[PDB]
Parts: sequence; structure tokens; C-alpha cells
Amino acid sequence: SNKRPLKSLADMIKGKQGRFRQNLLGKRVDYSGRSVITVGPYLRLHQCGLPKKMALELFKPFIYGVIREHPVLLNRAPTLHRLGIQAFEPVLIEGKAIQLHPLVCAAYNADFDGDQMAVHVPLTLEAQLEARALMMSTNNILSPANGEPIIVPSQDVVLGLYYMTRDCVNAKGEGMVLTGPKEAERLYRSGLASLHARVKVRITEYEKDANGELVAKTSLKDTTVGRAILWMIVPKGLPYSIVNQALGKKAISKMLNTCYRILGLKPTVIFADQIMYTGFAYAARSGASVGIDDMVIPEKKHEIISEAEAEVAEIQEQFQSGLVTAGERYNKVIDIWAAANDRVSKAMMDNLQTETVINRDGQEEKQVSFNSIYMMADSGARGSAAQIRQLAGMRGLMAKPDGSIIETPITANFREGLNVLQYFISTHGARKGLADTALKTANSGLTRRLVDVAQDLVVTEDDCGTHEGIMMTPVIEGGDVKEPLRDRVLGRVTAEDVLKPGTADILVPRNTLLHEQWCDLLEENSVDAVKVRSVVSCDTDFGVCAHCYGRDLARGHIINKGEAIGVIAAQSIGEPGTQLTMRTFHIGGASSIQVKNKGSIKLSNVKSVVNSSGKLVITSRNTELKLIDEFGRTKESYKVPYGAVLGETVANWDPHTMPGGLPRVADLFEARRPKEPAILAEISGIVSFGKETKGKRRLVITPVDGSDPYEEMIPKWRQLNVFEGERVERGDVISDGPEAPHDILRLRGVHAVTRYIVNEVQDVYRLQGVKINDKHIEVIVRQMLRKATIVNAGSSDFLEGEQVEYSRVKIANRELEANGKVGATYSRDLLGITKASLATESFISAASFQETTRVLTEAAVAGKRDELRGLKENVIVGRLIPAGTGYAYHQDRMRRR
Amino acid sequence: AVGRMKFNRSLLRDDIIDVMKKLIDDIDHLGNRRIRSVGEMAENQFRVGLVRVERAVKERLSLGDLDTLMPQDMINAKPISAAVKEFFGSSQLSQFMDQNNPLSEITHKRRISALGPGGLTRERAGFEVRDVHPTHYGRVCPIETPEGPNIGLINSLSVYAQTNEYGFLETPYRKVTDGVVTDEIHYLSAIEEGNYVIAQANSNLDEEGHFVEDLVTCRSKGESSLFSRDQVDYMDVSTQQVVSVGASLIPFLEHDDANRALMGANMQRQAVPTLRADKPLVGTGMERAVAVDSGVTAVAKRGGVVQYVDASRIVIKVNEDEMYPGEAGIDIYNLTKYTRSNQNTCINQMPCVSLGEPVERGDVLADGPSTDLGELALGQNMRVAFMPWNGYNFEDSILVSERVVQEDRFTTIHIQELACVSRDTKLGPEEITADIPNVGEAALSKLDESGIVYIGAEVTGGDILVGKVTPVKDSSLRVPNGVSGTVIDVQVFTRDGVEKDKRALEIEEMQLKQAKKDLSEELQILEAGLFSRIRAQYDELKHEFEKKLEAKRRKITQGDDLAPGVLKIVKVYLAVKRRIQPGDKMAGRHGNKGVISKINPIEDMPYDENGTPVDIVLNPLGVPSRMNIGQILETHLGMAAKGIGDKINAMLKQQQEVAKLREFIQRAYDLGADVRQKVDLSTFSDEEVMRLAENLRKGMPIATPVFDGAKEAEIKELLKLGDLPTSGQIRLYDGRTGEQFERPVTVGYMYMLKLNHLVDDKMHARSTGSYSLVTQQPLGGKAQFGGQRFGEMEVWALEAYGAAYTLQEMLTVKSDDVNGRTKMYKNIVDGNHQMEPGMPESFNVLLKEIRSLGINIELEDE
Amino acid sequence: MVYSYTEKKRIRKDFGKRPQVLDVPYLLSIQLDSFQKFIEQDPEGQYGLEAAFRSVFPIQSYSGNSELQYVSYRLGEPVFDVQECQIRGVTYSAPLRVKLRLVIYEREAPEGTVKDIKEQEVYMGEIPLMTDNGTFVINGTERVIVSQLHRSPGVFFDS
DNA sequence: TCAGCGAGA
RNA sequence: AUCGAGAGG
DNA sequence: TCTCGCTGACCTCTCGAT
Ligand SMILES: [N]C1=NC(=O)[N-]2=C([N]1)N([C]1O[C]([C]OP([O])(=O)OP([O])(=O)OP([O])([O])=O)[C]([O])[C]1[O])[C]=[C]2
Ligand SMILES: [Mg+2]
Ligand SMILES: [Zn+2]
Repeated sequence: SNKRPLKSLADMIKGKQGRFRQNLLGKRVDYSGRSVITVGPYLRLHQCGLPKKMALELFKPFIYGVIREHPVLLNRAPTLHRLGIQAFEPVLIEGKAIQLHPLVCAAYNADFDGDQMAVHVPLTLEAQLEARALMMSTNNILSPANGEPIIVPSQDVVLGLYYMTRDCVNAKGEGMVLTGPKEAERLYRSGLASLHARVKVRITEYEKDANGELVAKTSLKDTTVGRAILWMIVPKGLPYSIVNQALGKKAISKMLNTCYRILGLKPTVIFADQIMYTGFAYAARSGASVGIDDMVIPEKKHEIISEAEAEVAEIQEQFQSGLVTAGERYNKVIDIWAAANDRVSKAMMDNLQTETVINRDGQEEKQVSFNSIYMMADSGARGSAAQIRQLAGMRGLMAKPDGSIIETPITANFREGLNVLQYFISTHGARKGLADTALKTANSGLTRRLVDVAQDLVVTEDDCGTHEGIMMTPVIEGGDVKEPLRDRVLGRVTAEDVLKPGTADILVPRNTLLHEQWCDLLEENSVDAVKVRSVVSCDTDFGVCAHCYGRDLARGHIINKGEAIGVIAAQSIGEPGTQLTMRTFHIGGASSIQVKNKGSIKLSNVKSVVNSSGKLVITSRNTELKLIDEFGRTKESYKVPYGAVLGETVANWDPHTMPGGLPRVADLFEARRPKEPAILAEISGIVSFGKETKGKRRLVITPVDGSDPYEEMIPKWRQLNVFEGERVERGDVISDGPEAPHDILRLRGVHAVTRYIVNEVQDVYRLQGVKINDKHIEVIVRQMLRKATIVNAGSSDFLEGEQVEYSRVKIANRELEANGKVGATYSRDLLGITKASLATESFISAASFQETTRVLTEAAVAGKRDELRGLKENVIVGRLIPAGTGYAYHQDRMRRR
Repeated sequence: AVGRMKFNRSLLRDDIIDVMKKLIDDIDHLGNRRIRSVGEMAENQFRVGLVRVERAVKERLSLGDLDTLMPQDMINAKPISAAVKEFFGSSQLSQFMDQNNPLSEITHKRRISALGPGGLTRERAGFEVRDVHPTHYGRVCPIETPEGPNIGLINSLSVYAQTNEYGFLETPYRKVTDGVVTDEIHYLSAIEEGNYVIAQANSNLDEEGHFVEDLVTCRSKGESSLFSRDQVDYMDVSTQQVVSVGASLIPFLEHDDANRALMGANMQRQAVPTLRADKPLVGTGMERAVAVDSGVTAVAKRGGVVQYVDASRIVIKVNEDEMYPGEAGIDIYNLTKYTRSNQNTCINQMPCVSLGEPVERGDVLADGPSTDLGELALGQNMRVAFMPWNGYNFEDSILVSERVVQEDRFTTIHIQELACVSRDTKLGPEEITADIPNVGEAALSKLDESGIVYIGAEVTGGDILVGKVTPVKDSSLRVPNGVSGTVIDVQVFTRDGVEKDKRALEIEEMQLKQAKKDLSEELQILEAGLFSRIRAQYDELKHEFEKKLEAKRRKITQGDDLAPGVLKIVKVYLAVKRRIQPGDKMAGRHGNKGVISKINPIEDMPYDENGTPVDIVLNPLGVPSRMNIGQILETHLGMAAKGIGDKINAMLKQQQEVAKLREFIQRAYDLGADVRQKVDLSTFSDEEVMRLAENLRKGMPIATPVFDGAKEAEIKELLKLGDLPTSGQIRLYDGRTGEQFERPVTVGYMYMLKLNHLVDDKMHARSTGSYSLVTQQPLGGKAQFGGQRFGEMEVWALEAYGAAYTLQEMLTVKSDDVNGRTKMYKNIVDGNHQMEPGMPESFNVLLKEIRSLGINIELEDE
Repeated sequence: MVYSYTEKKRIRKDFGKRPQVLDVPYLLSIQLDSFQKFIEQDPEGQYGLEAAFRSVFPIQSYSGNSELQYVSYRLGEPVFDVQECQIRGVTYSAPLRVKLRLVIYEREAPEGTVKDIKEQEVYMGEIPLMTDNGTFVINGTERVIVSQLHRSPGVFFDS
């Protein structure tokens, strides 16, 4: 009778609304509340504002027979990562709303918006103990994705710190010598000295000795009144240079990181509380305000607009000149308008920075302007450069109805009025921005696949004893070192003894965790490349070990046994896409190589042809360009296109004519196969190049030192150009194309395929400004490489070529070698995260994930048995997970009696 | 017919052949989609009912009869009535109206949906349908769309948009002939306007109508390009032609990004009417149209002189020219008073006219909710200071002065309807009498002798409104919990054949007597004029009056068509006033929004040199991160308007001659670079000028049409006229210390709205309660008093933490372990808390469901 | 610049620059026009209940020479007005009174004239009425039926 | 809807 | 309970 | 090698009708 089809028996087991995903993986719970969240600036990190109306009900059985002795868990709706649930000690407040600490707002993505959070009460004693020891906001100083602190001053606090620590020329009280920070505070409160007055103060600072003791150093330092006042809350053991500068968001983040590294946990939380209090107080005292006059419209825009309009008019030469094809015209118009947009943004920023000309004691000096928009910009509290240039420059280009960009520019900012046509154009960008958070968030929510493919991994032993590792090198693609060698190696063990430049001297012995001091020692040496112990080349079966993993990023020190590294890695990788797609509407819907230092031209992997003129024209498709200075080779990596011809300009080409983000990340994680790649199979050294009558040119590659040759078929149409590429390495490029991860694995190796996947994912993540540690991607790749085909098993029980767990094959080979048997040979198989998750031994996990009917049919016909050893199985059957606190219980269960 | 016309036009015109010929040789375009309104859908449902009736008639008449076949027995009205009843009440397009404010009703009535029967599906729809199209210009608002999955699919009609005979949206354009714009208007559809080139509204024109600029910006073929005067064929009729009604209410819309304009247009619809409607100081000029067309305000049907004024009713004495020959000459306008809304808000009409005041046709006589003198008033003008204040406006939060709470500027009345239904039961277990078993003396005395509560009584939680006992456990209707209020209305419903108890007869007859007295008074008010005219057919008039009174009494006493199985229904209306507190969502018209975090004492708020504190403190960091500069511009313009109003009020406080007030108000109205409005005070009389100045003493309202609003120079001039700084920023002093803030702070009056997102409606906390049947899990709603869902992502978070015992207790002890729950509650209450988790009942449900599929799944012991 | 008495009490200061040549139309004109087309008498069978009746009114047996017809229709006065419909919790509807007609012809004699014609007026269900504000009252709740954006009937060629 | 996936032709 | 229509995050 | 089904695409609240 109803229009919708009837729900059958299988419909109640499979799907999002099925039994698994709606009642076993996620349940509704008692002792839970919810209300709107408001800001409490008086709260400490371990505190939150819990209304008495809730506390009367949530603690009702406790009341029958309490707030301070029993913590509560606060929870925001998305919960993109672990810090979306934290434990606080509640203080009873009047009203209905919940008071949330301002610092944990970034960790929760919380906002005083109408936003709501849930409350949960740990009932059992063990639940309270684990809440206090693990989920407390004080224990969550550092982010799990990367070692950066997750609690950070923002908005009002950043503006207050930036107002205090900034200086002004000829401010009241300039040039006076002060006996300490207290005198500076006294002159500020008395009104005798300004907060930006450049004074000379006597500062006593402490620095840790060799044994760790604190020794004081007293000296007179050129500073300001605000910095001197701020120095009073800085704990003992930090240099004065941290506050002797205009503090932005990055400066405060670095200061908090330094405090955590030098002092520890409790000093860091105390320092964060003091910084928040001081920032709020001095942002209130500053009286910062935004006005229509604060946005200054430069006179350069009125000419740059005309220049760009004339440029595009000349570029489209009345459609009679030719080459007005839609591909070329659109690209050149977009390039011209982007050039105009960046020129106007630079012009307005330059007008705003030195808008203030200040009269000194008889001098008309120029200093950085105290404009409100500018002070909100460089402080980094809130407000990107794109938004500011939209306000005071132009809007620029907008998102097309399609994925492309509008041809027509807005050519107007928001301080000035917009035409109805321009506003109609910007409505397209508005629709795209809201549609990204409305629909594209499903693509991010990748996260579930990553969680399920990797949820089985738990750190199980201290160390393998292995020696394998991966090369770590800096990234200099963009003309600067985007990822220094310290960022890659920090907090990870060393597989091989790092040797000092030269020989017989080792800076870092192997099997030592490279913490901040070891990284500084490595940076003392001019150059260093370290082979780092990794998780993909981990000898542990059924898990990973602490040494091959590295350091617990959230806790700083080395990771302990029992930590679910797979879930943490999956959450860390999955969050940035989800968070960035949501923040798309914040924006509003909006040819040569030049080296830093001149020198002689060097090249790497380059094949070129001599042009008719003296210039050199590149012929190879993949060519890299690196310059050498008068002192050494310049540290950049650049890509030279096929048609390119060669502060010195060393390359020239036309990007227009040749003579995705999360989709790309998913393609890498699903082990997609590109159509083009064709690379050498086995190292031979001789290519026969025999003549074959068949249309597809046939390649026979025969070894110099081996009798058995290899023959391959190379279609001429599919692969137009074929090189020699002999015996350099099995996997050498024979035809031009994007390399396939499966072939790259099979030919080069596990380490090489891991490096390829990690680099290709991190390029996409870095393009958007996201910073995630590489060990998470390495964990995910390790989950990708779990199946092997046992070719030529011999004495093993495997029959012909069948997919088998790599751990089982390795254990069988070890047992056979103990008994003297030859063992089974195998080839590692690369499986996408979906297929690898569906191919797990347990059928309950596969049924819960996806393909429920098919998985159940396979398990039923095959008579499979599930041992319930992973996290998801024990969650479903409602027992303790084999991780964290329950890891000891699960190990006791495995050891049995 | 429209389909045949489209088929002929597409092929430039055997029918199947022509389609194949052109196939061998954009759907989102408006020319491919037409509008289907309520009338056509009702006609289609009538067609469905009528074809069902026709099938029934054919089946009945297939037998054939000589003289025994008649129209009556052949047809039956049941299928048609069933079909129409299903359409009006169960159709997807038949929606519960949004009744938060007049603007919400206007937007709902002007709403256009691409979904519905014979339409698209939100999950199947792609990006092409959801995106703006060049044909949306002037027909569908590009700004106002839902923020959820319904984006792009649910759309709002533009201000000037119509529908032609064929159902295609069309827009008005000014015909341009020989280079001069002509006042004649031609409505053009998308396919019709595609051929023509259309000039823009922002095109300067001379006195004769010629375009000022040599080259005029235009559009053609879906693209905008510069054009000369000769080629121009049409011009936009207004600058509001593109935006909808809701989006046109935003002042300075061209200074906002379309995202924040969308947010403001949506949040204008959740604004709750307050105790006093306060006009927007800065507006657009569309408030009057919205208020009049919404129908919430009583509008004089005929022009006349007011004869009687009252809170509940207004009487108009119609003019001699406007009376019908048979008409007595009296128009009575009864006013809605404290009635519940669809969204549980209050509907109130208050007269805005005085006795003896002349009235013409179309004048507003009473002000509906969120209306002030015929102008839509969705919020209150508030003095805002854009500056951080100790982190109490930290992250988009809002700090509110205690004077706002004291003056009840944002206090709202919310009416809650509770119903008590008595059903028929064998052996008479259920009772409805006042006497109930095990009832407190105070609770019994609270209810009347009829068992119902008295009108006007104050009721708190756990108090019975209507007395009832059933077996006999008390089935009395009572307020659920927490909710408190006063009984403003009680309605008792009984069927014609339903037995009426004497006490229930007493209550129902009291209500009916009140209604009959009201009706008799209303009839006698009109009959008095006719009787007086007869004094200057008395028996006939008396007989007609008696007949009308008897008919009204019969209509009042007519039994209601109660549902089968129930005897009487008693409805109790509770009205309570909600005062703002920390946790209430506040927002403006430019996309800005926030939650009150603290109620700050009046002395602690920042104050000016004159000692006047600010009402609202807003973080300035939320302005440049977003792209809502319109809020800053509106703040400056509101400051200037309040300065003008303050000057007028100052001249009113000390007695000033009417000449000075006339001169100042004329100067204020004449200010502006070039304004079409020409207010001439020389035409007005002295009393009219005094009344205007009295209305302007709280601030002169300002109208800024979208894409045609006030320039910055005009705002600066208005600030100058009010003796205020042109920068819009003033020196503020800290209330707690008296120390001047180191930088000037912009201060002005911004129109703030209170949204229907109160914290008391949202605050919830459950310890334990009812559990579902199929799965022994807590319920899933605040109304059902259920727990919060602990989704899979939260389980992932606990797994990442390694919190094994917390996750185990949340999976089993807090849900699905019936024995575990039962033992845990005793353990927690006793104070020695220990849990023994077991198998969740959901796992057993899964096992049973899998076994019912034919697959044997078991629990292997070892 | 204020002529109405309501606007004369308080004139809003207008900063607009562009002259207004076409006044804002009635905001709810679409609902009123649609329901007026649906309800009002149509001399031709193009729109409304008239067009609806001309579709399936001629219900008769196959080749029986006895068909059912009608002459016109009329909508009666509603029993209750909007306010007491909302109070009572009942639909605000108007009874539909339709005058039907039936014709009887000679059996197996098509050439012969019609034996008799029977016309009579019959009540046919309740049709809900829309108030002056463009809304409907259904079961005591005030409802709005929004317009639908659907593809125009005809032929289109898309890939 | 829109993809991607292997397995029949 | 389910479905439809909305809304907030 | 290429069609061809089969698979996939967080939390909360309000209302009424079945
Ligand atoms: N899973 C999921 N699907 C969704 O569709 N949406 C989600 N979550 N949110 C949550 O709410 C935050 C943004 O909401 P908003 O209104 O506060 O926007 P905003 O930019 O952060 O601040 P503002 O409104 O002041 O401009 C966002 O992170 C997320 O947690 C909102 C929509
Ligand atoms: Mg928010
Ligand atoms: Zn290891």
C-alpha cells in the first residue's frame, strides 16, 4: 500500500540502516545530555561548565547514594578524530547552556554559533580512571596527526598577544630604562608609558644546564613595555627571544611547542592558561575595532584593471587573427585575470603595511601600520589573505557552473558596491561552496574505508630487531625546502648508523629515536640523509612494534604496546579532506624556472635535441632541472616539460600548448591502475630489438649473465615512443606514462612502492596546506600489502598460485627452514583498501564493512570461522577491544592457561 | 496544450517519425521546465477521483436498465473525497506552513520546489540541476536556497516574477525604442529574452530617458557584454528584480558575499516576534509590502472614519461614497488575540488607529506579529560595539547588557496546546470527572467543578489540567515536566450524539454563552444603525435579527464531528514568556549569528563620554574573516539615524516651536546626493508634523534598496547632520575601570534578530528511561526522552584513545545488556559500582535474523 | 512623499537613486491566480473543474446507447469560516453541487430518437477552499501547497 | 544518479 | 514504529 | 576487450499522516 518497497530480511542486515552499522557499531546510550555551548573564559583546561539541571539527572543514581570526583566526556557531532571526545572536570553553573574552554575549540572544531555538544558520564571506576588518564584535555596537548600542539591561542588571544608585543615609533615612555617587567606593568597601568614604547629593561632568564639545572642570566635587552609585561607569565627555562617580537599565531604556537619540549606537560597547560588570560585581557584593553575606513582602496587597482582588460582585448584579437580556439582563449584569459588579481592583492597589501608614517623625535620615519584589518591579518587570529583582498582589492575569478572557472571577473571588492551582474556571477561560487559541504562530504566520509582497512593493527612488541628502512630526503619542488629533513626523521628510530660526512665517524648510532636534540645534532652537520625504521618493512607478524613505528606523536615519547595505530592513522588521514570540504565556502567560491642564486646550469635525467638556433630544446618527457651556484649545487627540484627550451632564467616553455585532491588520494589508496605505464621486467642488459612482422612490435630482453631471456609485447599505437632502458633496474622506464603502483611494487620493491604512495599522497595534502606525518600513510600502505601469491610453493602446503596472508606464508617458511625444507616462494600483492578490507580472515568485519550479502554467502558456503581478534569484532560482540586497556586482557586470553 | 505547443516548437512544426529525423540530423534551461501550482495539482487529483468514479459508473451500468438508471446511484462521492483529502494533507507538496513571522509565510507561499510527485529526487540529483543558470535572473532568486541536501532544488520566486498562460516564468522589462527607455512593460520568458539584448538597471538616464553613457552594459544569449545605445532592446525594471522577497529585505546586500546573504535571508525566517515590535532603523523599503501582503495586519477594506477602537475589535464608519445601497455602513474588524502558531509562537493584533481618525482604503488598522505601523519588524534595533571584551564574544559569541534583559526587548510569548481525549471503553474504566482517586487536595481545588483547570491559573510541572482516571489509575492530563505557564484558553469539544455530563455541560455552555454574547453584541452593533435609520419595516428588521441570532446560536451549539471511539476532547492552551539567557541564538540580516554567553551588568558595559553604555558587544574578528561588510555599513547608518532621532527627541524634550522641528526634519529628509524621495513638510499640518516628529524621536528609519543603497558619502553626511564623527567610531571607556580604550571603536545601531533556537528547548539530559522493543536500546528523541547516539566515529575515537572499559560499558552496560543495566543501576545507587557486561541484545537479534535467512550461525564454546 | 495615512505617521528616509516605474506586485498573486483558475467558472473546458469534468463525465456501458452527462456545477457556501475551522480542528471546505444528466436511447435502434433524458443535481464531496492569504486549512492546521518545478511536456534531445 | 569493479561474451 | 516535509550543526 | 549488471555513495530537532 505504501509507495516505498517492502524491506526484506536482508535489508535489515545490510546497508547504512542495517543491523550492523546502526545497532552494533553505533548504539544509543544512557547518561547522555545535550545543549548549546557558550564560551567560558574563566575556565581551566580540565574544566567545563555543566548546568545543574543536567547534573541533577545525569548524576541522579550517584545523587541517591560528586561533580569534582567524577569527570564527564564532552562530544561534538562530527567527531572527525579522537580529540572530538575529551574528558573535563565539571563545575556547576546556572542556566541551560554548556560553558566550553576557548582553547579546546580548535580540537573540537567547536564554535559559539548555535553549535551543540553531547555529555557522557563514565560510570564504572575503570571508565573514570581511563577518562582521567587518557581523555583529559590536559593530556591532549599535542595533535595525533602531527607533533604540533592542538590547543593554541586564537582570535582574541592572538590579537591581544600581537597588540602587546608590537612596537611603535615615538610612543609615550620611549627610551626609559626599567628595573624589570613589574616596573613596565606599573608604568602601563599608571598611563605614563605606552604599551608599544621601545624601552630598555633588565630581564633575568634561565636556561637549562647540562645536568638540567636552571642557571639565571641577567642583562639589559632592547624590548618594549608589552613584551616586558608578557615576560612575567613565561615559565622559567625559556629564552627571552621568544617574546621579543610581534607575536602572531605561528609565534605563539612555536612558543608553546618550545615550552612543552623543554619543561613538560603541566608547565605547558599552565602557560597556555596564562597566555589565554593575558590575550583576552589585553585584547579587551586594546579596544580593537573594524570600520569601513580601515579598508583602503589602492589607486593601483584602478590601473591594473584597465591593463588586464586591454590585455584580454588584445589577446582576443577580434577572432580574425586566429588561434582563438576555446582551449587557448580560456586559458590565456584565466592567466591574465589571475595575474591582475595577484598584482592588485600585492598592491593593496603594500598600501596597508606602510600606510602609517610616524613622526619620531624630529624624524618622519615609516613603520608597519596599525590598521585593524592588517593587525587581524598578520597576527593570524582569523582572516586569510584571500578574504582581505576580496574586501579591499577585487573578488577576481569565481567557480563555474562546471568544475572550471568563470571567464568574466568580478573586478570589484566588497567595500565598494557590486553590480547585480557581478553578484549573480558570485552566486555560482556560493552554490559551489555550499554544495561542497552538502554533498562532497560523503566522498570524505574514504575515512570509513581507511578505518576498516587498518583497524586491526595494534603495537604488540618492543622491537623486531630488523635493519630495513626507507630513505628520507627533503622536498624542494617549490623552490624552497617545503619539508626539511628534520620534519621527516623527527621522532623515528634509525635503521642504520648515521655517519658524519667523511667516513668511520657516526653522528647517530642506529636503533636510537631521533628526538629534537638528535635532529639538532644532525642539523649541525651540513648534510645528512637517514635511513629510518619504518612500519611497512616491519618483521612483526600480526602487528607492528614500537621501534619500527617511532614515537607517539600525541604523547611525544616512544609509543607503548597496545596502541591502535591503525585507527589513529586512518583518522589523521581522513580528517583533512572532511574539514577542508566543509570550509570551502569560507573563501567565497573564488612558464619558466628562476633560481634563487645564479650559477652554472646542471641537469639530471635529461635527453635533449639541438635546435635550429643555438638554444637547447628538451626531448625527454621527464626531465629535472637543478642549478649549481659558485659554492655548491642549489637545493631546488624543478620539472622541465617536454617542449621546454633552455635570479637567472634557465627554462622557457608554454604551459598552454604541448608541441583533483581527494579523488587523487582515493585513487592512490584504492591502488588504481593507470593505462599507460610499460616498464622493464627483469634486469638483463641486452635488448634484442628483433624484427617482427606483427603489428605490435615485440621486445625480447635477454640477460648478459643469465641464460633465460624475457619477451614482451609493445604495441606501437599504445606506446608511440620506446627507449632502450636496459639493466639500470628492474622496472626501468621503457615507455612514457604514469607508473602503475602494482608494477612499481612488483619490480622495484615494497620500500619503493611505499615511497611512491607516500609522496603522491603528501603532494596533494601539502598543496592544500595540510601537515600529516608520513607514518600514518606508511601504516595504510602496510595494510595494502598483506596478501601474497605462493608461486612454486614446493614443500609448503600452498597449492599452485593462491592468495594467502603474508604473515602465514612467512611463518610457514620460517618453520620449514627450521626443519630444513626449501619453503614457498611468493610475490607480494598490492590490494586497494576496499579489497584488502574485504579480504580479511574474519567474515564479521567484512560483513559489517560492505558487501554484506556476498560476504555472508561466502562464509556460509565455505563454513568459515571467525576468531574475533580485531577491534570491530570485539566491539560488535560487546567485549574489551585488544588495544589500550584491554590489550593485557586480550593477551591473557591468547596465552590461555 | 503546453505540451503540444512545446512539441510543435521544438521540431519547428508521423509524430514519432519527425523525432527520429531531427535526432539523426540544456534541460535546466527554463524553457524546458514549467511551474505547476496548487490549482493544477488539485485539478489532477480531481481527475483521478473522477476517473475512478467513471470506472465505477461503467461497472454499475454494464448491466443495463430501462428507466432504472439515474445519475444518483451510478456515481459515488467517496473516491473523489478520499483523493482530495489525501492530496490536501498527505501530498509531498502539501506542507505544514512556516509561521514564525510574516516573512516566513511569504517565503513559504512563494516557494518553488523541483521535487514532489512527477519530479526530481534529491539524492539522484546532480550538480547541474542544483547550480544557478543564466535563466534564473529575475525568475528564481539565486541567493535564497536551503543549506542542506535540498540546495538548488528548493527555490524561491523573485519579486517581479510571474507565470504566463503556459506556465513558464517571465519577468518585466522596460521596452527601449530608438535608444530611449519607454515606460511600457513587456513580460518576457527565458526563451523569449534570449533573443533580445537587455540593458541593466544600473544605467544612468537623462530627463528625456536617453542613456547617459555612450556605451551601455547589457546581456545577450546568456552572456553579458558592452553594447551601444542603438542595439539596446530592453532594460531591467528594477534593481530588486533578481533577489527574492527575503533577500531584498537585507540592507547593503551588494557589500556581502552571496553565502552570508543566503544565511541572512534564511535566518530572517526563524526570527521570533517579541513583546513590542521595533521597526528596523536601517531598511530597504520592502517591509511595508511584506507586512501588508502577509495578511497578518488588518487592512481597511473600505475608507471611512473610525467609530470604535478596542484591543479586541475595531469598527469603521464607511464613507457615503463607499456604502452599498443595501449596506448599513459598518465594517467590523475583529482582531486575533494570543493564538497559538504552527511553530508554537504567538499571533497578536494590536490596533494602530485612534477613535475618530480618518481612514482610506488600504490603510493598516491593526498590527500583526512582527509588525510596527504597517512595517515588518522582525527584531530590535540594538546599540552594538565591535570590540573584543575579555573573551566573552570569543568565537562568534555575543555579549548582552543587562539593560536588554530588564527592558524585555527580546522577550517572546510562546503558546503550548495540550489536548485531553476521552475514549470509549467497555465497563467504564476511564473517568473524566473532577473527583479522581489518590489526588491531592490542592491539585483537586486547582481544577474547576467540571474537572478542567481555571482560565488564568498558573501551572507548574506535574500538575493536572483535566481530571481523568482509568482502570482506576489516574488518566488525568497533566503538563509533562519542566514546562510552566498560565492557562489562557480552554476548549471543550463534544459530538452531536455524544453524551454530555452536567459539569461538562456547565463548562461547554459557559463557553457557548460567551461566544453567543459576542455574536449578539456584534450583530446589535450593526443593527443599531438600521434601527436608528428606521426611527427617522421595524418588524421585518427585528425578525431578520432574530433569525441571524438563532442561526449563530445553532452554529455555536452544533456538535463537532469527533473521531469514532472518543467522547470528548478538552484542549488547554498554556502561554509563557521566554526571556533571553546564555544559550540563545542571535543573528542579524547579513549572515552574522551568535549565542549569548553572558548577561553583563549595565555598569560593566563600555560607555560613551555621555555615559550611555552599549547593548551588544560583537567581536570585530568575525567581520573580515567573513565577507559581511554590510553589517558594518548598517551599523554606521543606524548610528547616523539614531543621531537624527536623538536630535529630534532633544528638541521635543524642551518645548520648541513647530517651525524649528519642520526645518530640521525637512533638512534631514532633503539630505542625500540624489534621492527620488521628496518629502515636503509644507504640505503637512502642524499636528501632522508633531505626530511625525513624535514617531521619529526614537530614530529616523532609513530605506536602502538592494544594489541601490546609500553611498558612503551619504552616510558620512547623515552622521554630520546628527553631530557625530564621520568615521563611525567613538571613544569608549571601560565600565569596570573607567579607563579609555586605546583605540576608537565603531558604535552604532544594528537590527538584531532572535531566532527560534532557544537553549531551553534544546537542553536535554537523560539518566535512564524507556528502551526500544526490537533492540533493547534507549529511544532516539528529546520528546521520547531518549539518549544520545554513540555513532561509529565516536567508537573510532575511543579505540584511538585505547579506552577499552569506557567503550565496553557504553556498548553493553549503558545499552542492550538488560541484566547488565539492571545490575549496574543497583550498583551505582548503592555506591559500590561494579559491572558485568554481557551479550548485547542486538547481537542476538542479528543472529536470529541471519538464521531466518537459512544460514546457520552459532556460538562455538571452544 | 507619503500619501497613505499609515505611512504619513512615519515616513522612511529613502536613499534610493533609481526611479521606480513598476510597483511591486502582490506577493501571493501566484496562489490566488492558480486557485481562482481552478475554482472559477470557465465557459470553455480549458481550465479548472470544468475542464476536469469534460474528461471522464461520459461514463457508460460499451455500445449501450445510454450515457451519463452533466450541464454545470456549483460550489456551495462553506459551513464554517476560517477562524472556527481552525478552532474546531476541521477542514475549511465547500460542498460541491453538480447537476448531472442521463440519456436513454432506444434498444438496437440508433436511428430512433432518445427515449428519455434524466437530469438531477448531486452532491459530490468536499473541496477545500483557500483563504484570502493563499493558504489552506486542513484538519484545523493551516497549510501551504507550494508550486512545483517540473519539466515542460514535449520532446527534447539530450545526451 | 555517477561512478568503479570483475566476469562473462 | 514507519513515511513525507522541513530545520540546525 | 568490452559491454553489463552490482556495488558504493556524522549528529540533532520540529510537524502531521499511516
Ligand atoms: N558531517 C557534517 N556535515 C555537514 O553538512 N555539516 C557539518 N558536519 N557541520 C558542522 O558545523 C561546522 C560548520 O557549521 P557553521 O555554521 O558553524 O560554519 P562555520 O564556517 O564553521 O562558522 P560560521 O557559521 O560562523 O561561519 C562544521 O565544521 C561541522 O562540524 C556543518 C555542516
Ligand atoms: Mg556554529
Ligand atoms: Zn618492527
